[PDB]
Amino acid sequence: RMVDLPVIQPRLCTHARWPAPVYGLLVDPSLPSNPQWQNGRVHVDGTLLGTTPISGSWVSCFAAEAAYKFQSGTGEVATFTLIEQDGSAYVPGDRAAPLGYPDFSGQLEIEVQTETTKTGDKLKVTTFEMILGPTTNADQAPYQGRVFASVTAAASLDLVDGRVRAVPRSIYGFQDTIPEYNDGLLVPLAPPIGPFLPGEVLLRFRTYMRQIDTADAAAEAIDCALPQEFVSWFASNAFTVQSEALLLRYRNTLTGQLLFECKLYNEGYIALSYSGSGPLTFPTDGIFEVVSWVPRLYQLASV
Amino acid sequence: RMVDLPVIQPRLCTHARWPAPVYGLLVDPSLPSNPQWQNGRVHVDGTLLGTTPISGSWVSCFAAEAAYKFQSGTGEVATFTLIEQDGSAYVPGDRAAPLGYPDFSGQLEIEVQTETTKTGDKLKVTTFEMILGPTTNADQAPYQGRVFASVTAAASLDLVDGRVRAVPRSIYGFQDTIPEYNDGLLVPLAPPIGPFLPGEVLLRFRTYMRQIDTADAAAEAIDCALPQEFVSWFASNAFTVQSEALLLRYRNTLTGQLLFECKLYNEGYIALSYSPLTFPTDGIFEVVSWVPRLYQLASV
Amino acid sequence: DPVTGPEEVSGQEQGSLTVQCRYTSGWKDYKKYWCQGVPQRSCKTLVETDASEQLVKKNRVSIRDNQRDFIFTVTMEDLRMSDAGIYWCGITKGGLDPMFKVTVNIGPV
Amino acid sequence: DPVTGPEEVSGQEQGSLTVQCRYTSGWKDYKKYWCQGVPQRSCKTLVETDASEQLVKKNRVSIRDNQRDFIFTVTMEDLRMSDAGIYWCGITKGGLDPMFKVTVNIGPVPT
Ligand SMILES: C[C@H](CCC(=O)NCC(=O)O)[C@H]1CC[C@H]2[C@@H]3[C@H](O)C[C@@H]4C[C@H](O)CC[C@]4(C)[C@H]3CC[C@]12C
Ligand SMILES: C[C@H](CCC(=O)NCC(=O)O)[C@H]1CC[C@H]2[C@@H]3[C@H](O)C[C@@H]4C[C@H](O)CC[C@]4(C)[C@H]3CC[C@]12C
Ligand SMILES: [Mg+2]
Ligand SMILES: [Mg+2]
Ligand SMILES: [Mg+2]
Ligand SMILES: [Mg+2]
Ligand code: NA
Ligand code: NA
Repeated sequence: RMVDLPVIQPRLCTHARWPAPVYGLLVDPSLPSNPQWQNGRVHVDGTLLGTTPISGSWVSCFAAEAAYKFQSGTGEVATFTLIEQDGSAYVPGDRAAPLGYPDFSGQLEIEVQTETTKTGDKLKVTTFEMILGPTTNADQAPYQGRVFASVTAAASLDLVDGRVRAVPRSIYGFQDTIPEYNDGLLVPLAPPIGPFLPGEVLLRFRTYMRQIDTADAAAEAIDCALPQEFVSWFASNAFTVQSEALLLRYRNTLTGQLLFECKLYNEGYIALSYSGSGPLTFPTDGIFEVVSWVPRLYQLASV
Repeated sequence: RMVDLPVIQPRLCTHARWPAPVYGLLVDPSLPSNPQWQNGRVHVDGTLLGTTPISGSWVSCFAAEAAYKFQSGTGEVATFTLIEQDGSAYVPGDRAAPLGYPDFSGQLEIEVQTETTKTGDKLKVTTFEMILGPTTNADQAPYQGRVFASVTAAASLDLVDGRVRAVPRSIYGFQDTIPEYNDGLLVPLAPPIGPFLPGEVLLRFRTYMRQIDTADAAAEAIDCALPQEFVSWFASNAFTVQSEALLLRYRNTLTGQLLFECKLYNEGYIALSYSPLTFPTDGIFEVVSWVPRLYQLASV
Repeated sequence: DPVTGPEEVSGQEQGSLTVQCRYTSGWKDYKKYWCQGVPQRSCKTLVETDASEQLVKKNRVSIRDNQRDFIFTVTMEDLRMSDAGIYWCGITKGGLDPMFKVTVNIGPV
Repeated sequence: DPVTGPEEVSGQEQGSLTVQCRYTSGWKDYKKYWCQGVPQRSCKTLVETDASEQLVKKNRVSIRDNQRDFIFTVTMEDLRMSDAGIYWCGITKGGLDPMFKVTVNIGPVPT
C-alpha cells in the first residue's frame, strides 16, 4: 500500500511532547534548526525513535514504584524507581529513559495518587516537584530508572509506598534542552532532526504548557515534529519505504486552496522552503495529503 | 477498502473516557449491560457519536472563557463559558455538551492556568472543584455552555479573567451516570450501547482514575467501549459498511493462541458470548469478515 | 459570611435535634434548605422552604424561616442511628449555593 | 533543620557582604556550597568546599567551613548590581541536597 496520512486537521490532533491539543502550525528560522527532541520521533516505516511512545497519554509522564520518606528542611521526598508505563520492566538500553519520559528541562510539577496512614484520609492526589534539567544537583538518572521528587511540607504527609502514575501539572523555568538523563553522563539519543536543504526549515506543531511564571504572562510554547496521531499512524501501518522522502500537500478541504507543499523526510520530520526572517504561522484546519516519493534534493516552492 | 484495525496492543492504547492508559480488558455480567456513555462512541463508518472527540487530549477536558469572583463562605468562584477545545464556538445542537466534556458523575478536581495580580506572582496553576452530577444544586448546564467551579479560600486569589483549558486532576464520589448536562433538563444523547443477542456481553476497556477517597483504597475503575486509537482510526478511514457487524479474533502476537472471538457491531461496541473475566492486554485485534447481526459466537 | 450554623449537633434515637442557621439580611426572600451527604453540591435535599416564613416539613425534617431575625430553624425528628453524618445549611440561588457544613451525631436514649 | 541562613541580605556596589549558613552537627563532613539562580536544584554553583575547614576563593565569592560551631561563611566581594537575586546555602549529598534560599539585594552607595 502506498504511504498515506490520516485525514485529520492539526487543530484536532494531539501534541507529541506535552499532553495537550495542537494549537499552532508554523515555521520559525530564528529557533534552533536541529532540535534533539526524544519524543514525537518516528520513522515513516513505523520505527519509534528515542523515547517516543504510541499513546498520547504516555507523553511527558512516567510510572514507578514509589518510596516516601520525610526529610526535615526539604519535606516529603519521593524516590521513584521507574517502570515502563504499561507495567513491563524498564531495562536500560538504547533509549534515554522509559518511553514518554519528559525530554525538556526545567522544574516539573507532577501529580500522583498517594495513600496516607493519617486517620480520616486514605486516597489523595499529591503534587510533587521534580527538577528535570538541564543540569541538577539532585542526581536524576531516569536512564538508570531512578528520579527524585519532593513536596515542601512542615510535617510528614505519612504516605505509604506503592505504584504510581505521574502526570505533568506545570513546568517552571522551561528550557527546550534535553534533561539530565544519567546524572550528567551520556545516554543513547535520537539524533538531531535534520538535515535540511539550503532554504528548508522545520515545520513545527505547537502547543502551550501549563506553567509557573512569577513575572511573565506570555504562554510557553513547545514544538514537536509530528502530532501524536501521525506517530501511531506510522507505527501501526508499517509502510515500506520506496524512496528518500515524501512530497506532501497541505490544503483546505473545503475551499480546495493549496496552502503549501512540503517534504516529509523518511526520518520523521517535515521541511518547508522558507526564506523569511521571522516566524510564519499557518492555518490549522488543513489536511496533509501524500503526493509522491521524491529525492532528498527535491526543490520545493517557497512558502 | 475492507475494514481493518490498528496493529496496537490494548496495553499500549489510550482510554476514551478518562485520559489515562488502558490497563484492563474484561467482560462483567454483574455491571450495567447497556451503558449510555457519551465519549468513546464511534460508528465503524467514521461518524462520531455523542460528545466523542478525535484526540485523546480532549477526553474529560473542556475549554472556556473564565470569569472569577470571590464569594465569602464559598471562595473564589469561576464561571466558565464553554467553547470547543480547539477554539471554535460551541453551539447547542445534537450533542449533550462540547466535545470531550466528562460523561460521568461525581466531584471533579480540575486544573487551569490562572493569572494573578498579586505582586511576585503572575502565572500559576490553580486547582478548582467542580460538581458534575448526577444531580446538583449548582445548576450546571454544559449543554447551554456554562458551568461553575470554585476554590475554597479565605480571601480572594486575585485572578485575571481569560481563556483557559481545564484538565481533570481527580474524581471524588465517582458514579458512572451521565452528569447534569442542562440544569436537570434532558439533552440530545447517544443511545445506550446495545442491544446484545442472548449470551452476548459488552467488552470493556478499563482504566483507573486518580481519586479522592477518605475511607477506601481500592482503585476507581472506568470502562469504555473502544480505545481512543480505534475512534480516530475509524474517523479518519471512513470505511464502507457491508453488513451488520464484523467478526474479530483476539490472539497472542507471540504465541499465536486465539484468546477469544468477538463481534464488533457497526454501532461501535464489541460483544462476546459469556455466561467477571479479565483478558491479557498484549493481544491484537484482527478483522476476520463481515457477519450477520444474528451470528452466534463461540463462548469464552 | 452568608450563612452560619453550629459546627456539630447531637441528638438521641427516636428523639429530636434543632439546628439554627443564621444568615445576613440580603438572603431573606431566597429558599432555605437542609441538605445531607457528600459530595457537597450533589447532596440530597431533605426539605426546602418556598422563601416564606411558613413551616415546611419533609423527610422527617422541618424548617421555619424567621425573616425578622434572619434565621431559619431546622428540626430533625424521630432520629435514627443512621442519621449521623454530614449535613448542610443551604440557601437556594443561581449557581453555587451559600452552604454551611454541620456534623450530626446520634446516640441511644 | 539541616541548614539555615539569612532570608534577606543587602550589600552595596563595590562593597562586600557576608552570609552565615548554620547547620546541624551531622553535616560536618559534607561539602558546603553557595548557589545562584532558579529553579532551585538547577542552580549554578559559585563556590564549594572539599568538606574541610580550608578557605576557598573563586572569582569574587569565598567560603570557609567552621566545623566547631557548624557554620560555613560565604563572602561576596566587589559587589555589582547584577549580583542581586536568589542564592542558596547548600550541602552536597546524594539526591536532594539540603538547601536554604537567600535573597540578595544590591544598591548604590548614598551620594
Ligand atoms: C493507583 C493507580 C490508579 C490511579 C491513577 O493514578 N490513575 C492514572 C490517571 O488517572 O491518569 C494505579 C491503577 C493502575 C496502576 C498501574 C497498572 O497497575 C500498571 C502498572 C503496574 C506496575 O507494577 C506499576 C506501574 C503501573 C503503570 C501502575 C501504576 C499505578 C496505577 C496507575
Ligand atoms: C494559557 C493557555 C496555555 C497553558 C495551558 O493551559 N495549556 C494546556 C495544557 O498544558 O494542557 C492557553 C494557550 C492557548 C490557549 C487556547 C487556544 O488559544 C485556542 C482556544 C481559543 C479560545 O478562545 C479559548 C479556548 C482555547 C482552547 C485556548 C485556551 C487557553 C490556551 C490553552
Ligand atoms: Mg550529581
Ligand atoms: Mg514563561
Ligand atoms: Mg437546578
Ligand atoms: Mg472509591
Ligand atoms: Na444553585
Ligand atoms: Na545532590
